[PDB]
Amino acid sequence: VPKWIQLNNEIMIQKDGKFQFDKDKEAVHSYFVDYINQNTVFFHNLKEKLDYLVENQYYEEEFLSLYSFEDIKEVFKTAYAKKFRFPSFMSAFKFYNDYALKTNDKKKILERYEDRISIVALFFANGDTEKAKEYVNLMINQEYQPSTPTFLNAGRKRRGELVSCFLLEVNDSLNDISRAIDISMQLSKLGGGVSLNLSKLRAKGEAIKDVENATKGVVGVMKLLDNAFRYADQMGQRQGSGAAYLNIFHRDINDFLDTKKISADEDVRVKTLSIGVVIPDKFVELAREDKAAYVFYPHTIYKEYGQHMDEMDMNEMYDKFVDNPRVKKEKINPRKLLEKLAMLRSESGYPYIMFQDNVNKVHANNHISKVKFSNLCSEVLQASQVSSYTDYDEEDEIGLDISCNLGSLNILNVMEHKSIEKTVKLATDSLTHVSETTDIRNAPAVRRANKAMKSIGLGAMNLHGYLAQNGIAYESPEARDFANTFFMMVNFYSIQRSAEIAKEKGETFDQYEGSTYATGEYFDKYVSTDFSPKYEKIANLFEGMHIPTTEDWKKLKAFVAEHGMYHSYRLCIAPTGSISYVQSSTASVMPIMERIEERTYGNSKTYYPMPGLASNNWFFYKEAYDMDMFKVVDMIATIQQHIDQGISFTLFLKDTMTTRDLNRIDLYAHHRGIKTIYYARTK
Amino acid sequence: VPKWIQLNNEIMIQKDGKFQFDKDKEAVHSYFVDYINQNTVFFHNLKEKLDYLVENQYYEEEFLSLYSFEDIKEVFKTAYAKKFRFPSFMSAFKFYNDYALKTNDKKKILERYEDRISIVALFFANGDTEKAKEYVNLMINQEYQPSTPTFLNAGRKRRGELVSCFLLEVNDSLNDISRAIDISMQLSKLGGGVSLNLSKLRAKGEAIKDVENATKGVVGVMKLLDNAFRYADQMGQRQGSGAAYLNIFHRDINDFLDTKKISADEDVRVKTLSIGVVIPDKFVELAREDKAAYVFYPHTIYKEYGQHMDEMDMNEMYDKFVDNPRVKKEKINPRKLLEKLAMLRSESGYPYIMFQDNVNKVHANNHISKVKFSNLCSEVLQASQVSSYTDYDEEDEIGLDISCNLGSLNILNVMEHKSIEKTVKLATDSLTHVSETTDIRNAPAVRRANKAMKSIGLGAMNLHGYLAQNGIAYESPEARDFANTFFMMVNFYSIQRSAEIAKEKGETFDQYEGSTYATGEYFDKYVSTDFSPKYEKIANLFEGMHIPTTEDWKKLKAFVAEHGMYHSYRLCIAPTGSISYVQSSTASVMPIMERIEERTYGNSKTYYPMPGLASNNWFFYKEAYDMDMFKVVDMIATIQQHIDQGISFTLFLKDTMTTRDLNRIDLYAHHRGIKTIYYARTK
Amino acid sequence: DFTQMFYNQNVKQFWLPEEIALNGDLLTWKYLGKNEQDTYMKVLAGLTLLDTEQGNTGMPIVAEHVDGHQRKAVLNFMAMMENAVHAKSYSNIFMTLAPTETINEVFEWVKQNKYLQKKAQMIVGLYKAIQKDDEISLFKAMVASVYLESFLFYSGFYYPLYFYGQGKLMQSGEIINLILRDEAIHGVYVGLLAQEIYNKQTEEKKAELREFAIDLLNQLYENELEYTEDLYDQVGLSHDVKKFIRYNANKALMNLGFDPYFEEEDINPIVLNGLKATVEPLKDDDFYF
Amino acid sequence: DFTQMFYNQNVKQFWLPEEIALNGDLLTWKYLGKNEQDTYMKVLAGLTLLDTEQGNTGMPIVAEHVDGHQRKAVLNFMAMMENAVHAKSYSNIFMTLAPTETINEVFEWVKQNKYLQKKAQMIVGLYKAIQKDDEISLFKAMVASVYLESFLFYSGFYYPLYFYGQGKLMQSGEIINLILRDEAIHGVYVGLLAQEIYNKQTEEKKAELREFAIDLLNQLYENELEYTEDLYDQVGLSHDVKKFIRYNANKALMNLGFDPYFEEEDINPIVLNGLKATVEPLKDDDFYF
Ligand SMILES: Cc1cn([C@H]2C[C@H](O)[C@@H](COP(=O)(O)OP(=O)(O)OP(=O)(O)O)O2)c(=O)[nH]c1=O
Ligand SMILES: Nc1nc2c(ncn2[C@H]2C[C@H](O)[C@@H](COP(=O)(O)OP(=O)(O)O)O2)c(=O)[nH]1
Ligand SMILES: Nc1nc2c(ncn2[C@H]2C[C@H](O)[C@@H](COP(=O)(O)OP(=O)(O)O)O2)c(=O)[nH]1
Ligand SMILES: [Mg+2]
Ligand SMILES: [Mg+2]
Ligand SMILES: [Mn+2]
Ligand SMILES: [Mn+2]
Ligand SMILES: [Mn+2]
Ligand SMILES: [Mn+2]
Repeated sequence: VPKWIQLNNEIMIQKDGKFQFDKDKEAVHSYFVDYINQNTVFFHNLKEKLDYLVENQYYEEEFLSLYSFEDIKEVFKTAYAKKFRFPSFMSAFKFYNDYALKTNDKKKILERYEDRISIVALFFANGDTEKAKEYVNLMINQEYQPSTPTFLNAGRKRRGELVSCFLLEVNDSLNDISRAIDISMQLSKLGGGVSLNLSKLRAKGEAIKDVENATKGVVGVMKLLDNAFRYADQMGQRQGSGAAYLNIFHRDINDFLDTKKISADEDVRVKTLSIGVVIPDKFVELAREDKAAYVFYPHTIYKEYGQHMDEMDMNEMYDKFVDNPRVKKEKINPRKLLEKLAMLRSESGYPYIMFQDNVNKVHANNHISKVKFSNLCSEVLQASQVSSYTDYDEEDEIGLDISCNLGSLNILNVMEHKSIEKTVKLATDSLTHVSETTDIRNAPAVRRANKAMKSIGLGAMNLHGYLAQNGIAYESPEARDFANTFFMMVNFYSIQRSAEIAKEKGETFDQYEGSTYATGEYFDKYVSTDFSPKYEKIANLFEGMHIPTTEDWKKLKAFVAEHGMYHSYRLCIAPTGSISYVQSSTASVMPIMERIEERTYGNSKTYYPMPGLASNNWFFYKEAYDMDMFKVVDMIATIQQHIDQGISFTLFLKDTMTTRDLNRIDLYAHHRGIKTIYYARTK
Repeated sequence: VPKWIQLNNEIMIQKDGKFQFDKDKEAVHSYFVDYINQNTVFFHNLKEKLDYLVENQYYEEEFLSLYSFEDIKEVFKTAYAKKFRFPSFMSAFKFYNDYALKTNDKKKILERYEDRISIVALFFANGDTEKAKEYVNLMINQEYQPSTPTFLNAGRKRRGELVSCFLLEVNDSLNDISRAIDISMQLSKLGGGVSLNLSKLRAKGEAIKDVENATKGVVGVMKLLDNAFRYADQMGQRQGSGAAYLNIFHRDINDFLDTKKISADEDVRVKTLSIGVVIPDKFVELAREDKAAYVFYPHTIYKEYGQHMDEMDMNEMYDKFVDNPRVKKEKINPRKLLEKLAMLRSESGYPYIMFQDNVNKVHANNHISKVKFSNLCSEVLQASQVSSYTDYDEEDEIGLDISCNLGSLNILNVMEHKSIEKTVKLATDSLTHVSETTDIRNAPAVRRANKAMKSIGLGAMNLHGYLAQNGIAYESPEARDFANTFFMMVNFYSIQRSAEIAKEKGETFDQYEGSTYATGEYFDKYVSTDFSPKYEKIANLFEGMHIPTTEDWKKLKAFVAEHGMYHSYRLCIAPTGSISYVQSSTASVMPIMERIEERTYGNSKTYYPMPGLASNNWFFYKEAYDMDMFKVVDMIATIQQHIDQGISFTLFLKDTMTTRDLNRIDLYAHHRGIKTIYYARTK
Repeated sequence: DFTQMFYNQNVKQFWLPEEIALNGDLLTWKYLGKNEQDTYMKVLAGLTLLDTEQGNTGMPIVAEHVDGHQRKAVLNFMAMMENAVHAKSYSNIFMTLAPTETINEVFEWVKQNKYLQKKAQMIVGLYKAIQKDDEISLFKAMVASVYLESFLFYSGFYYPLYFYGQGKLMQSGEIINLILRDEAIHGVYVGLLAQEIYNKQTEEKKAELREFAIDLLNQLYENELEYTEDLYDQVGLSHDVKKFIRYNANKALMNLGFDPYFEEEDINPIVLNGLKATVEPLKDDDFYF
Repeated sequence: DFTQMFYNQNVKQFWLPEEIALNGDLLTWKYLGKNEQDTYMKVLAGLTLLDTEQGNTGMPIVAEHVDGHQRKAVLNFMAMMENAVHAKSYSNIFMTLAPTETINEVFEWVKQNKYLQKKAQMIVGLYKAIQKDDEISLFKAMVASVYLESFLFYSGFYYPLYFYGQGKLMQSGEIINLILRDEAIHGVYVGLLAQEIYNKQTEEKKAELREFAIDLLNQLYENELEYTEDLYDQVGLSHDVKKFIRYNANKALMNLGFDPYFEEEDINPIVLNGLKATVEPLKDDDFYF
């Protein structure tokens, strides 16, 4: 047995009635001095290391050529001056197993944490030495963490894309379905997760050029996409991951949900394709009144009105669709559909739930389009325009397919350094650079929307870690007060950085003038309501850091109106799965699942205590399953009001609660303004 | 029970020790008088019928506008002047159930046999009244039958494509694989069977741009294509049919064959994708000498030589592949692979066997490309060039994808009319017209090859019917003598008509100058060997008809050298599945499976004696299973020497025959020059 | 050619009564009229009584006389499903919908009922007449068994399927659908065993066995018509039930390798909504001609 | 007082050999000596024979003669396990570990092995001697069945358990443990039915029944000794196995309500080491907060 995992297993050996948490420091120390320093390739000087990495196709020469080697040396000194030490064995293990650069035979280790951070910083700065040093300070302090694609591939030659979330709109045509399959395989080949909207596709039993009952529905396209994602699996190390989204008023909604039932046949069930359901407020209203709802055939609506069903307002056109004789509709029970959704989430965790009117009542770019679906992680909520892929000889009408670059602030380290403003602005700059350097040459709509919208996603993690290490319960009102103030400040500084970038570059995102930022309606609650902490305990947490007031928000609103905004979307809180270990942080803003996390890697068993877990804060690290989901919904809704995109909201359910409890949680989330619900995890 | 169904069922009732074959005339008469004349929409004049058909979106006004109504009336007069009578109930039933035009609700009948033939002839002539009358005489005499797509769809507004066989080359790239899936779905949407060459795709466990062992091989593409064909199910009317071809020296050949095993896993098995194996002479030579053979990874060969493995001659390059250390290969037993092929064909009828060197040793367009694979019916053998479908922004390199137009001579009716020359030339003209009027907007390589090659397929049928009705056994040497003479005449007159069309239009097919027609090497066996019948009985069958001699072939060779050749390919003998009933003919050049055909339509069972079956010729209608497959191979090889493309050669096997017997039949077919083997049908 | 395949299909269809919660049926049961509740009870008791004969006698007697270890195992599995799964499932449905005294009375009534008794005793009579080492008597019993599995149950199954297709009594309807799915495969399997015996007979003996099968079908069918009117006239469904009986009679005949007896009819849409030759190596000289 | 709990236990123990992947045993099997593999194959073949007859004959015949639908359901379920699950599992093991010729040879070996034929003759003879309504013939067959369940299997079970306990052939061993878990409850259940019949007798009759049981046990025991030596001498384990079968003979006697007959001995310690979410409808008040 390895010495470091033997030391790491001494955490669970209870001495004097307490877990031996200090063993993990010894575990990581042994891990380093027995595996990492031995397996690390060491060079005489940094020049030899950089030459070796560039020559043997490990790095990219173009980005390293913008700095003189003295500047690169200064950046590397800045990284190593911090003398960063991983606080736990899991942090270092995850870094050196997932993100650290290794030789071509996966034998030795080329990059340390400082080397990877310096390379990512030099990639971000794009020739600026001082900016590279600022990025080095930001990441070595672990105040900001670039997403797994960016952190893993920044500055590497044989790399995937820096963006891994893509959202595709599929038009109701065979040419568009073929192009969707092709683009899904191309983006899965790049390593990205692809989400597809299947609402515009006509339902099963619709006509294809005046021959009736000809269309196979969205389930045939679902099978096509599932096999396309199985094919594009990247060696199978990380198999192709796709998501399909359907509006709840689509006629194929029941067959769409039946693809996830355990008793589904092999000719229907999809395995590699996640599913999400978009629920307008009309459906919730119909279920609330116990009235008879109707699902509609999309092609009939398109023929009658000239627009797709999901491109229309259901809360204003549902009655017109029902009364229209030329529109084909099927009678359903909305409460039965809700119960089926709850049962499916209990048994499989699917579908993702998107509350469409919750997304679009605060959506800043409804003039471009309404948000019709989310991503595979169920947190990207941006306007999309469907493309019109025509025959081979004809030109294609390219729409807007969503993609944003992810990045997470570490709430604990940002709050410790009292650097919300600087971290948010530097992270915004880095995400802007990642957006500018991303060029997808096989997804035309993704390319066009990346160039036009310039959308970024700046998330946060370690919310529960910060609260538990500060003696604040996750369900407590003080926690929600802190989240309100913190994320209002993050929104303020992200908007300020976006406006400053627009002023410097002299350009805004496409169709900015129709957005709520341009009209000033976005800033109404910020110029009217003060978001300063209401509790003295929380107010001391922000001591030494300026909290923008209503006057500051009015000044920012004037600044945005006079200079514009560079990013259509700025903030989205992703799950942040594996980078949370490296940053020694709790995953996303969701509460922790286990206080001490037990994992098996190969034939070795190792345990990961939550960051900062001890006996003085053992009960503040309350597990997500033991807490009220209503209070978690309250917390996420408090955070969501400052996030322009969505939050990957996982529901943590006990075995005792029924499907009615899950439905109640979903309805309370819809009532409280939750935009999306990610997973129904059951213990 | 219908009266005609009862009358047709009285055939099996044996009266005086003989079947009541005359009951089928009563059966068809009752069928007509009781159902067809009742359900046939009648109009006061032909003008009213034509106006109703064009204005109700049944016909195309474009082709009918090319004639004055007087010309159309005279064409219809010519069709009805013959007073054509269906000899059997099954002929009329098949026509009025598959090809006759029905109302939009499929309740009444708009088109009689004469109406359908007149419309097809008017579409063929393209404005010529005398040509339309000639086509009417050719088809109402049932000397020439246009293929099911052409006969069914010609002159129809809501029609599918007139071509139903397509052959696509798939390049070793994700872009090309996605484009192949798209084109397969587009062509299956049109109702055409699609054949895909998978030999260029790199095998399983190959490197994808420095990531070794990352390719799923040809089986992942096979699953993608199977789901693509299942989705593109011809508007839910007829199941989507596709074929995949792999070279026997491809590394994935065993995985390719395992997709058809009865015990195949659901993640390997393909349901709607037929498979064909391409076998060069090198494999047969290795199996003959029992030397252990090698299957090669195609991408290693492409990297080493810059050419695809299937683009190179295996006979000369096999030793270089084996001796090359940079070419990856695995040892196989060629005899074990042959036994596996025979076992698979016994179990499921798959794969098709294409003898690569048998095709290419007589191929007239080897300069353009070698024939690498066949169609879904295993008779189309044409040169193909793979397309290089690049990224979306880049320009694609369009190659040549095979698609030929099918037509069948009725050997009995052509022979009784002594009109081999006239029928062959008119059929060539009609197939040329179908080729010119075909434009496919979503298969650029298919469209380019249709425009450039101008290839047609003129088949034959009713060989066994003609022989049995003339007192000639199918396995007899006299039958092979007749086939030799008849198909030599067919080839002569097809070449003459093609050269005449080239002279009239002043243009040949693309890259004709490199063909064996241009160099005269094609005509060597025709200017050196006499193909007149060697039997007095057979020579009497051709009385009143000039059989081309050696001097006639020399004159044709000079004419082709002077004026060129319009069609790269002219003759291919398709199975002719359903049009054989309408023509009262035996299917293709194959012998009859059963003397009397027992089939069930709806809840009523039907009986179909073979055309011309009686007491005198009962034993000349020997069933195919009772026949010696070696003699059938001899017959098909006699025909194959005059057919430039292949022949759909079905093996009719008994249950008692072994795997060794099927292998012996395949090896004798290879020895005798058989190009393709279609099906292994076991009784 | 078929026993291992049926083994697989049988064991993968395994289920238990406890899997379906029955109590939620009381929310639609309370809204049915007296005639509907009466018909349902009587139909249910009919199915229960017939299925008990199949579990105690029909399947075990066939398993006893059939030769072959693998066939005996499949037949044992089917007998187990009758006795351990189906019988408990019918009891569970009854106990949920009726009080103990009502159950006892319905079974007393159906036990005395002329049309139920006629068919039950006709089938049991053929099982009792099987003689050791006599394949003709075994075949006759197999025909009786197929007629029960694939035909006689269906005048009964109609009603639960009719409710199930309307959204009524969904829990018990789900149970009935699982039972019916088992009886379908039982009928097909026993049918193949009967065809095996039939195919070993002379042409004269075959014609005689066909006459037996058709004569038996006729007797059972005429009694089914009376059984049907007796139960379904009070709820106005007999015409449609009769179509369903004939359709299932045709399936039973096809299971026995015989032609359909009745003309094809459409079925009530509500009920529809409820519903290697020989490997030989190449030994050289086969490549030379 | 017991059938319902046995019914529940039997159905909750339901399993199929396909649930256990066997390719993991491939290497530990390859590594055994030829003597060890031979004994192992033969041991499992002897078990297969016993389960074949217990499933085809023993359990169905006892089911036929025992009164009560629930008792019959338990016995029918046990019968299914014998031939549809247990006997078949051995073929799964054989098909994984052995080539077809070795499999063919071992089944030929069961047919000609005199000890295996003798034990089958004796046990099946008693099953086929049961007379309707004759409780004494039934008791005798139930004693035979308990001796098969709780004694005779154990000369076979020893070897898979012996390997399992050393960490060898653990997937096959997992199957065998599941089979053994079933037979233990089968032996107890049949034992309780036998005791019911025994307890109805006069003291004089009881004395004769004990004589029958002990004479039968001794006769089976003497044959099993010779069988054990024949199989285990080549692997050096005959004396150890003999101690194990005596241990289990005492358990069989106890299942029949009789005192242990053999003295206690130390058994090889290796062999000892070898041993949806609830659906609740939404209320109107659930939509307001
Ligand atoms: C061709 C084809 C289409 N479809 C469905 C999927 C598409 O969403 C939908 C549109 O097909 P289209 O490609 O748009 O077919 P079309 O343009 O000829 O028909 P229309 O005039 O009505 O637009 O039909 C199938 O389900 N199966 C098929 O084979
Ligand atoms: N020598 C050396 N330095 C490395 C390597 N990887 C990262 N570094 C960092 C450590 C220092 O902060 C920086 C400069 O190291 P160096 O080139 O040895 O310079 P110096 O120590 O002579 O100033 O580069 C490495 O492999 N070798
Ligand atoms: N009248 C009529 N003729 C039909 C129809 N379908 C095909 N025909 C053919 C029959 C004749 O050969 C031809 C002309 O028919 P017509 O218009 O009645 O001609 P005429 O005999 O009055 O000059 O059209 C049809 O529906 N009606
Ligand atoms: Mg369209
Ligand atoms: Mg490539
Ligand atoms: Mn039953
Ligand atoms: Mn049954
Ligand atoms: Mn057993
Ligand atoms: Mn047992």
